[PDB]
Amino acid sequence: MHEYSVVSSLIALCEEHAKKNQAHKIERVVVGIGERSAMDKSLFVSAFETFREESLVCKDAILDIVDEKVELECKDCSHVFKPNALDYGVCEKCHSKNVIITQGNEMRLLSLEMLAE
Ligand SMILES: [Zn+2]
Repeated sequence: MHEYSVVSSLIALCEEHAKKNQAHKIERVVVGIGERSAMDKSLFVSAFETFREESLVCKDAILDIVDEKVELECKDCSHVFKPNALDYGVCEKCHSKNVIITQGNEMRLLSLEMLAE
């Protein structure tokens, strides 16, 4: 969740995808960060520059961020959905307290531009 820890995880994640795609160099990494996320985009793009130099694979990668809407799950109520109103923070099937954000709380990878080995 903390920005430098997520980016350090991201560079390794970029490398594993490079192994999985049989690619040696990534030119662009695009991510999705939730609109109500527990993350700071300003430090995220600074941390990305700080860690990308550590690896040849990610060194020249262009970083782009897409803002995404949160997704919610209700503690056992079968409900996972994207909220559509100011009713964020509760389920809509019931309006029970104690629902949790499943997506949009932390960063996700959307696409990578890559050069084959
Ligand atoms: Zn519910």
